Amino acid sequence: SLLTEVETYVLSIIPSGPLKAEIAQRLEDVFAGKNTDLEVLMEWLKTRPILSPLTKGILGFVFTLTVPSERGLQRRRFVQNALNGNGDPNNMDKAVKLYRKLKREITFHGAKEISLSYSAGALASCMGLIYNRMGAVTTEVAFGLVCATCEQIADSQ
Amino acid sequence: SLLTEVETYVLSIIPSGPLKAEIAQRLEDVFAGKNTDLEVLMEWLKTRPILSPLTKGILGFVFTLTVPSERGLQRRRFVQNALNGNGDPNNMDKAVKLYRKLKREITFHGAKEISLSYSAGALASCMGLIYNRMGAVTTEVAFGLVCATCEQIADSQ
Amino acid sequence: SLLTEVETYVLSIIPSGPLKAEIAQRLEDVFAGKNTDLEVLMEWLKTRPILSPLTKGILGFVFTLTVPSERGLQRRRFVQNALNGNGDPNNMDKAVKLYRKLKREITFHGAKEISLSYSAGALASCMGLIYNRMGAVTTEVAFGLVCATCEQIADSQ
Amino acid sequence: SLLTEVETYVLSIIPSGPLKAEIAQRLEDVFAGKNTDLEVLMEWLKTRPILSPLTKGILGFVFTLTVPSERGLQRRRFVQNALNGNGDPNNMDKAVKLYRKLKREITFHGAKEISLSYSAGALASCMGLIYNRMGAVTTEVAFGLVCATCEQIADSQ
Amino acid sequence: SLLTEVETYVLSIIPSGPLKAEIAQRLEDVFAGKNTDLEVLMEWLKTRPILSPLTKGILGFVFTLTVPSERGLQRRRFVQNALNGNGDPNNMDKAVKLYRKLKREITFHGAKEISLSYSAGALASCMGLIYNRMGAVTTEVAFGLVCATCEQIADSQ
Amino acid sequence: SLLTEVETYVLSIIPSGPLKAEIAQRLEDVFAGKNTDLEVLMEWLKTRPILSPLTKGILGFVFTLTVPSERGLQRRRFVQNALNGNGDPNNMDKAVKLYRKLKREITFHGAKEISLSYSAGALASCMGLIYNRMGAVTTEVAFGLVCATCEQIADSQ
Repeated sequence: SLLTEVETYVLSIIPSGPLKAEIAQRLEDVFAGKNTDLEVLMEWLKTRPILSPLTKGILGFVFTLTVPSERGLQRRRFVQNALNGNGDPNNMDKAVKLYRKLKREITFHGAKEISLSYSAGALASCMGLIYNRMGAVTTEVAFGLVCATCEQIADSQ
Repeated sequence: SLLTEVETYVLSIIPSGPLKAEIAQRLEDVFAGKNTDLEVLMEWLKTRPILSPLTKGILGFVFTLTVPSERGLQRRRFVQNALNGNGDPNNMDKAVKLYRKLKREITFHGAKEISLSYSAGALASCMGLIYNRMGAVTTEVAFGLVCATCEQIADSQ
Repeated sequence: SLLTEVETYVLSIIPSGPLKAEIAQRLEDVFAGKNTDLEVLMEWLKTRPILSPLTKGILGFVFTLTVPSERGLQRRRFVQNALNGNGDPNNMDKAVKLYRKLKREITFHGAKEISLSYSAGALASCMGLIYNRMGAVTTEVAFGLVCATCEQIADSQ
Repeated sequence: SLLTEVETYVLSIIPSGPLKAEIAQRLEDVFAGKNTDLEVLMEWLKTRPILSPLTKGILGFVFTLTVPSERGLQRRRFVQNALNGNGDPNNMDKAVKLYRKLKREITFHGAKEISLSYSAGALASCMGLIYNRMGAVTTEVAFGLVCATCEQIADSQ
Repeated sequence: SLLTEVETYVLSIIPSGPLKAEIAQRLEDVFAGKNTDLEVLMEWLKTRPILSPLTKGILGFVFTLTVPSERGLQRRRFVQNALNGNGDPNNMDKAVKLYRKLKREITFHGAKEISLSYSAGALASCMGLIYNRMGAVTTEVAFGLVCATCEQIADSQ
Repeated sequence: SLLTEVETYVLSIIPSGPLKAEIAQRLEDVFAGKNTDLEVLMEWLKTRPILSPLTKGILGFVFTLTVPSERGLQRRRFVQNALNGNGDPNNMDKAVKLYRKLKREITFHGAKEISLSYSAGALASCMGLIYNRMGAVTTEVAFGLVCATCEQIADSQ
């Protein structure tokens, strides 16, 4: 089950506490098709205390991927900044190269496999690149990048 | 049973969840002769969240094949784009060659056998080619291409 | 039993489903002398969804053979096209040669035996040739050609 | 049993693995009269990975010999090249001389006996010569050349 | 069994550890016909830590030989460099001479026997020469060169 | 097992205590592919108390060799100084000569054998030379130099 892989990977980087429970429920609802309103979800995310900016960027990215329900919605600066990590030459260089590989992919595992060859910083940078143009890659490839990013992150701790 | 082969192959590339169940039921009805209205089905497909564009193109292609019930209906750009994959020299080259072989076929297995020699990308590209001119090949050959495409895809994961 | 051979051969190329059942019943009635109205049957055939053009041509050919009940009826373009396969040099060449052999035959098995030496494409092409002039051969020879054509077809799958 | 000799000789030059099993089955079917479609078989052969070009040429040659089922089919460049070995003066000279001896033969063993006096390279070259004009020699002589070629090859390893 | 010889020779030069296990599995799959995607495999190879460049060149060469599945794929500079060893007059001279002998060969053992008369450095240099034009020799000869190269290498330790 | 040889040689020059245990674990992880971040490891090394500068240079050299994970990373002055030993004519002269021999090598044992003919001071000096241009020699040769250096050192005590 693909969506259960995303969910498990994403939750893995969130520290334990009541906030996590709330993130587990919202993720479950979005991945269940239980409607959703991007605008509302994002405000919520953007305002949660104790959540690392990066983790908000990863969640914001995931909610933007699924539950499109955008309707001309603009990109959230708070997602772009946490993803672009805001500065760090090099890593950005690796991000561009990964972005080029992912563009040739179509599947979740294919994207996930090649992505696992980069560090969390570059992976996050690459997510920031895709976020600028979500339609650059397929939804399955994007999801593959998300997990890898989360895998490398949880491994950092 | 031919139609059960298509159904099993097509469902295999859809990730688990309530959406799949809904796809399983619609496919069952179309393959049961339970009437159907292409126009309605396609709008539905075109608007499902979490379904990969490619998978919509494969489904859109299948619904166009069976349940003709078209009535002068035009080709759905959302099917053509997801199939033509939109860009990728080479693969398209293999697609043309496959298209030439399928044109000489008449049966499901014959078409399926030779098709299994190409990659998912080329197979999908070939489906895009047939979609432009559905009458290029027989319905059985087209169905053979669908399965192979699905087989190679599920094998990608 | 001759007519049971035709029936079994013809049904063998039709995929399973409720439509087949309906074809099994109509064939049974025609072969039972249960009257019939060519005009009505053909409209029905011509309008069935999911039936391959070829299979309609083979059925249309059989219904034209038996249950004459024509009454000056013209040839159905939808039968001629599905049979003539509409284009394919060569195969047509073999069709002509077969047509020449069948003209010397009088029996079902004689016609069936020599016919089994050609491919489905040529056999179908030959049926198209006979369809232009049904009286070219005897009804038993025509029936022999039908089975062989069906035998070679079901063997293609 | 002649055909069992060809089969054993041909398989002897194919390295072990699942591909061999598939070659063993197809050879068995062709030599069993189980119909066959040259065009289909050849595409398959032409596209198998890990099979040495030469071995494809030998198989392509054998399938062309038996299961004629050609129908005006042209010679496969991929068979001619692997056989003509594509360049090598001398050896070609021996090939011509062998070709002259085989033309006087009629039987399998006669052809096989004299053929065993040449090297694999010349034998393969000679097969290439016959392939240009299959009707140059009798089918039994051709089969004799195939085995010898295979015998000398397996002896090379 | 030829392919088991390649596998055993290739693994022999890889030091023990979990990485070897992963190489053993991928080699097994490629040699089993289990599809494969050259592009993907190579990226993987190119990015493995602790693998000596040379060993990557030997593996890259083997994967290029089998599982063609190239599709117009270009030569990997990381394979050419590790093979051409990048500089070393003389040895290159022996490589050219070996290249000339292998061109006259057709079998695995023939190529392997004569190859075993050169040192690992020259053998590797010769592999680099073939890599520039894979079609210079037959697949069996190439495989013979691979083993010898591996034999001489493992003997160096 | 190559990597176990490096590990045993490297640990042999570290005096007993809890610090060694920590070095044993980090070396084990790096040699296990357990990711790693050169930048982090080096800071750690650079800041350990009681470790002789030389031993840090040898470790820094090893971590730079494996777990490349550099990404444009610059050479660590603290590694260069401990290796170049910072001054000592002569020995440096032997280092250059060894550097010239190693450049002709490709394997671990070959490099290790010839290296064992020099003293620890020259060997260390030679490591300093390679460190300036890591790509001067193959990874296996470099590893051979490391052990010899460690062998000669532990023999000094």
